[PDB]
Amino acid sequence: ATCAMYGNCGKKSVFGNELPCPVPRSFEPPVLSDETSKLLVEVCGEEWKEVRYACCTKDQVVALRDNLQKAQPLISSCPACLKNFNNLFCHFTCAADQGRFVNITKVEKSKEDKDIVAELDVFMNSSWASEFYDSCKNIKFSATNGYAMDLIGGGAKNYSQFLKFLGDAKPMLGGSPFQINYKYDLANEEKEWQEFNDEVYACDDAQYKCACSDCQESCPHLKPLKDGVCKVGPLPCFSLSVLIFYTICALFAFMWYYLVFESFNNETNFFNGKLANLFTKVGQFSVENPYKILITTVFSIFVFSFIIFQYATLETDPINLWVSKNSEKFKEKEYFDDNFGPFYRTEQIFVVNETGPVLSYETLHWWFDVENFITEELQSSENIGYQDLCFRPTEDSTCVIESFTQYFQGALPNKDSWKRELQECGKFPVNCLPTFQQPLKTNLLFSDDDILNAHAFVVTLLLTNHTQSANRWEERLEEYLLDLKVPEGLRISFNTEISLEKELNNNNDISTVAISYLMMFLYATWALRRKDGKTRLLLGISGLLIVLASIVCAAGFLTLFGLKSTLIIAEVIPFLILAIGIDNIFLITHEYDRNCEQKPEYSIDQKIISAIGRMSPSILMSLLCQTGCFLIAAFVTMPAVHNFAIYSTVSVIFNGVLQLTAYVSILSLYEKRSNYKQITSFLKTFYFKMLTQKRLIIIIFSAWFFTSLVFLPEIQFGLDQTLAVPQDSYLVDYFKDVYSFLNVGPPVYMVVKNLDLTKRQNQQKICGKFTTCERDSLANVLEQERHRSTITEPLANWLDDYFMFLNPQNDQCCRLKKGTDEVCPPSFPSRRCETCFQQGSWNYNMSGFPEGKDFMEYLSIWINAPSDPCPLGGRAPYSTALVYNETSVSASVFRTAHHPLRSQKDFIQAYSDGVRISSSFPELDMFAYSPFYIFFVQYQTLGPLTLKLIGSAIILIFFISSVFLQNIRSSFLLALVVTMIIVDIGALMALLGISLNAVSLVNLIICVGLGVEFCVHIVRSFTVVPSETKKDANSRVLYSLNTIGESVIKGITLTKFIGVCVLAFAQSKIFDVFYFRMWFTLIIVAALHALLFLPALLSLF
Ligand SMILES: C[C@@H]1CC[C@@]2(OC1)O[C@H]1C[C@H]3[C@@H]4CC=C5C[C@@H](OCCC(CO[C@H]6O[C@H](CO)[C@@H](O[C@H]7O[C@H](CO)[C@@H](O)[C@H](O)[C@H]7O)[C@H](O)[C@H]6O)CO[C@H]6O[C@H](CO)[C@@H](O[C@H]7O[C@H](CO)[C@@H](O)[C@H](O)[C@H]7O)[C@H](O)[C@H]6O)CC[C@]5(C)[C@H]4CC[C@]3(C)[C@H]1[C@@H]2C
Ligand SMILES: CC(C)CCC[C@@H](C)[C@H]1CC[C@H]2[C@@H]3CC=C4C[C@@H](OC(=O)CCC(=O)O)CC[C@]4(C)[C@H]3CC[C@]12C
Ligand SMILES: CC(C)CCC[C@@H](C)[C@H]1CC[C@H]2[C@@H]3CC=C4C[C@@H](OC(=O)CCC(=O)O)CC[C@]4(C)[C@H]3CC[C@]12C
Ligand SMILES: CC(C)[C@@H](C)/C=C/[C@@H](C)[C@H]1CC[C@H]2C3=CC=C4C[C@@H](O)CC[C@]4(C)[C@H]3CC[C@]12C
Ligand SMILES: *[C@@H]1O[C@H](CO)[C@@H](O[C@@H]2O[C@H](CO)[C@@H](O)[C@H](O)[C@H]2NC(C)=O)[C@H](O)[C@H]1NC(C)=O
Ligand SMILES: *[C@@H]1O[C@H](CO)[C@@H](O[C@@H]2O[C@H](CO)[C@@H](O)[C@H](O)[C@H]2NC(C)=O)[C@H](O)[C@H]1NC(C)=O
Ligand SMILES: *[C@@H]1O[C@H](CO)[C@@H](O[C@@H]2O[C@H](CO)[C@@H](O)[C@H](O)[C@H]2NC(C)=O)[C@H](O)[C@H]1NC(C)=O
Ligand SMILES: *[C@@H]1O[C@H](CO)[C@@H](O[C@@H]2O[C@H](CO)[C@@H](O)[C@H](O)[C@H]2NC(C)=O)[C@H](O)[C@H]1NC(C)=O
Repeated sequence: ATCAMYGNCGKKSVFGNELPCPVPRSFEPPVLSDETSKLLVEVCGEEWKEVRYACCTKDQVVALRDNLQKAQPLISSCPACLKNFNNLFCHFTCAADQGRFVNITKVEKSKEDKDIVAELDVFMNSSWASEFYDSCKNIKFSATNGYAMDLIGGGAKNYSQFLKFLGDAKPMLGGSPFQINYKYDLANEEKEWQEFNDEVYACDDAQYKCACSDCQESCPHLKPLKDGVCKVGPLPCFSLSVLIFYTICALFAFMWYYLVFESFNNETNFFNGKLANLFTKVGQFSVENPYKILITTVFSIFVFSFIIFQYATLETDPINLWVSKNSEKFKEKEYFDDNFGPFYRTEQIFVVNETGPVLSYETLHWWFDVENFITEELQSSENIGYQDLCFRPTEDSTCVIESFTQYFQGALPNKDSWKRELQECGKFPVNCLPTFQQPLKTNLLFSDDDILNAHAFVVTLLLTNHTQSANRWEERLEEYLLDLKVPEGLRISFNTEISLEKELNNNNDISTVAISYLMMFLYATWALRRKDGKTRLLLGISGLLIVLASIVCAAGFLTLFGLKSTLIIAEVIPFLILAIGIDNIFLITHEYDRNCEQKPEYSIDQKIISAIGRMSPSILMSLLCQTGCFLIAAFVTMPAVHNFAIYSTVSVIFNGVLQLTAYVSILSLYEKRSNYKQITSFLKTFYFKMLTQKRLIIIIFSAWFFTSLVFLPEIQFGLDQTLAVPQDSYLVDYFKDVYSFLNVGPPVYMVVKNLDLTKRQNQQKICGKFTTCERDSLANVLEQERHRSTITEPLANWLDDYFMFLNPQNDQCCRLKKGTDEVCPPSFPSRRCETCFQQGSWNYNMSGFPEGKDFMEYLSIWINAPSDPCPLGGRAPYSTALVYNETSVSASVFRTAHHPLRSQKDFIQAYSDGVRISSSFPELDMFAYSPFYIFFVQYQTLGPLTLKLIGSAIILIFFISSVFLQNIRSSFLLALVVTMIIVDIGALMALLGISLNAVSLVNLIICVGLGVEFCVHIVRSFTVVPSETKKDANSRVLYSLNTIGESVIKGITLTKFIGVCVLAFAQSKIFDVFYFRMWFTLIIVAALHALLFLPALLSLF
């Protein structure tokens, strides 16, 4: 047909490539020969089997075939790109209608005085070019670690300039000998020349499908964007729901403006009475035999104090007092540890220049002399150094130090060229290798990639020895770094593996405990004095000693079963039990004084027993409400706070028994012997007058509750690490640095279990680099979940490395002695061994990959490869990432990483991604594991949990109140007040900055217990009244306050005030933030509700 090009007339210059001979557009080439037809179908494709009058000869096709092989390896990953590439250069040289879309701009003379072409012009549809560029745009070269466009396209980012590179005349560098120009626009009104248009194949094509790694389109777009996790609008979703609820509530109010029990009572009444007879009998038994029960108490406490002193007194460590040993994250940790070995122990050192850069010859010279000392000649007491515990990648390899010193291999560089050398090594780590032969990322070494302007560099040391010997060395390193004399301006902050455990069990706040104890003995004596001003010091002493006998009994009774209490939480029980324990002393003693005031016919023995039998249900309900609240708080699974609820539950029970039995006897003896002679309101009228405004108080307090129900969703989550460690420690500085100067994240592992990996079906579920495999494979999904999730850094797939290792192109990798299956020795650099797979036995669509028994035959030589000849050896990188027994690969690990994680909110968000992603593969047994996951397993279900525990506690309070008060209406009011205190404190939790942990969730569950003590006494007096008193509501409530109101203010109210105040001053901030602000806000909030609100509500019950 019409050909503008045909045949070769000779080379343009000596040794130059032969150039084709130009021909007129009317030239008609003869019919093709038999050999040409065979070549065209093979070299180009079967689609050319029909062409008769081609425009190319035998020399042209063989030359074309030779040239095409040049670029075949680069673009062989994606068959679509390869198919398109061949088509463009096949039609351009052999298409019958070559002249239709080809024009000769310039023709030059050859050596043989025969004209040859020097420049050419072609025209094609822009759609064709756009598709062609798209197919080969995202091809990735295995060895270059970058897009293949750099090698073939020269980094071209536009389709227009991509063809330009191909058309560039660069014969010296192997380019096209003659310039080629491509036109993307042609208004061919004349239509003399026809534009070049032909079929275009994209990676999505079924026939020419390409892997996800090759092109974006083939990757899984099945990424349903999870929604609803965050808030909606400018306010939280729940708050908007509440706000509309108030609006509709107001509209209803606007419309308002315009406009058998007897059987239960009898049974309960008999039950209530039976308790009174039971309790008075106990008092008679105790009072009638004072010495008998006093000797037993003294003897018993000595028996129990013996157990705690020697038999059992233990503490714990971070992984035993903050993680439940039954959770799923701890069953996974044990499995990973058993097979793939425990994670490395990590020591980190930060060298920080607060202002300005760090790297200077003075600082660099100084550090080189203190990093060659830690890692070479520290020699802990047992003469074990870092060289006996450090992590060695192989059997014989210098162990890993992740420091910038490794760029120079521990050789102090010269004073002149150190700046340029460091920049070059950082910019291109491949050109600056450490002694253990692996590139060091600049993010793991410096705060920022600028290097020279970095504010701090990080030194990491890895210990693969977990015996107690490694602990001994870390003691020496901790001591060495503390006393190190850094230059002026610089700073150091480090965290050895054992630093956390040492500092947690270091705070000793027992001094302040003895001060709170001293204050309450002072106050108790003052508040227990007689109406005449006389003081009874002995009674006050018994109050303090009686509570101690409860704590010691609990710590001795409970330690028998094997419970261990933490040092941190063993300093909090004394305040809690004493605040609750001493409450019943004043009520019994004070009420006893009243009985002496009137009706003195009874004697001391008869008066006290009457005092005990009268408020016994009031005391009994306090004990039963201080064990349900604590027992419900024992459902928290953190061992540190689960043992705190069990320890307090037993202490409260023992304190009650040792008060209605042992203190009653003591009181009788003290009063009988003393034989006191029979005894012969500012700020109240003002307060009493205030209660006259029933509606003003209710409206104000009601508004406070409702405005505090739209701030609950503003409460944060998580416990800050800096709080736990005591102040002035070296870990407060460290945790501050990790949040600002570290640019790497924990290395999440993706363990896969019970997978065959020997049948081709299973391998396709982890493929990430081949075409015929599944699209939802593990490698493809994890590749896509890198722009939206927290797991960003690339995945280390050992299965794709294994198959690449068998590639015949990498001949050196899989050398096998010819004629045998034995491995070619490394000392055999001769033609005595060949590749495992021949040229035609390996294809990118898994046509000849190992299967069945053959899979484990070659896996035993890849995982033992030296890795020196070619980088695809597997002995060094993936030695410990497999658990195989020459018949299966039962387990395996794929390593990834998170991003910096610079906050407590990112730690919780990251943990969610690990759980979310591990549940995206229903066909696998995958589970992700990172070192920090076990410590954040509580916040996943802390939302529903806190509602259930608090909701359960309020329900329990209502149930017991109805049984004792014998009045449903009164009980409901008490439950309504208690739930009003909890909500109010919850909103104040957001403002004060307290978060929601398992430590501040138990504190909020025992607030209902403490919040019922204030109100239970007021409510009961309202229900039960003397006959002489009027039955009108105002009279009864006024009667109640005048009777038991004083004891609440001088007792339950003020006593807790003294205890909490002392707890504010402490070294650890965990006591100041959680156990003080929570228990100090409760008293103020509960005091207002109990005194100002509750009587107003009762009067209008
Ligand atoms: C909080 C902390 C922080 C995080 C942390 O813990 C927690 O995380 C933890 C995780 C840890 C690492 C994990 C596991 C290893 C493997 C081991 O590794 C064997 C060493 C070999 C590694 O081989 C290959 O390593 C990579 C694959 O593994 C390959 O890269 C890619 O692999 C995939 C691509 O396919 C994709 O994944 C990516 O594209 C890319 O990743 C890489 O290219 C290739 O080198 C070294 O091989 C050499 O072999 C010959 C020498 O022997 C050399 O030959 C020569 O001989 C003379 C030399 O004498 C010369 O001068 C001649 O000129 C020359 O001819 C030859 O050139 C050279 O290759 C070395 C230790 C290390 C790094 C650990 C260190 C410590 C951590 C970073 C911890 C760390 C502390
Ligand atoms: C009741 C009182 C005494 C508090 C008890 C719990 C604390 C000791 C917890 C609360 C949050 C924990 C921290 C949460 C996050 C991390 C990151 C994580 O760091 C790792 O690299 C993992 C180390 C490992 O796997 O052991 C574990 C340590 C640390 C600081 C934890 C140490 C122990 C902390 C401070
Ligand atoms: C009768 C009781 C239940 C009322 C008083 C409950 C309070 C203890 C408040 C104070 C702050 C509230 C929390 C503030 C924020 C949220 C939003 C949301 O938190 C989540 O993390 C949702 C997702 C998840 O559960 O992981 C679910 C409710 C929760 C935990 C709230 C539950 C109820 C809390 C604990
Ligand atoms: C591997 C890198 C260096 C990249 C840039 C090189 C690719 C080579 C192998 C490719 C790119 C474009 C190809 C190319 C361009 C155009 C022509 C004109 C033609 O009618 C015969 C084939 C010929 C001569 C081929 C030869 C092989 C070339 C030059
Ligand atoms: C830490 O950074 C500060 C700020 O750059 C350094 O202080 C400067 O040091 C240079 C010489 O290195 C002096 O010329 C400047 O006068 C210093 N002050 C300022 C404000 O720039 C300090 O040297 C750095 N630390 C160390 C150990 O050198
Ligand atoms: C951790 O290091 C210690 C000390 O090097 C190892 O224990 C030593 O083992 C050698 C070899 O059996 C003995 O000769 C030494 O006497 C041991 N020293 C001590 C102090 O016990 C220990 O084996 C290492 N742990 C691991 C898991 O490799
Ligand atoms: C893709 O996989 C096939 C599977 O065998 C490879 O081999 C081809 O198999 C088909 C089976 O119908 C034959 O028709 C082809 O002739 C085979 N290809 C040959 C002999 O080259 C194939 O090589 C793989 N690669 C592709 C399709 O590009
Ligand atoms: C080699 O390991 C494989 C693990 O895949 C063993 O085969 C499995 O063993 C477990 C435990 O007994 C069984 O529950 C599985 O049914 C076995 N078959 C599988 C997982 O396909 C195999 O027995 C081991 N070989 C030897 C000699 O111990």
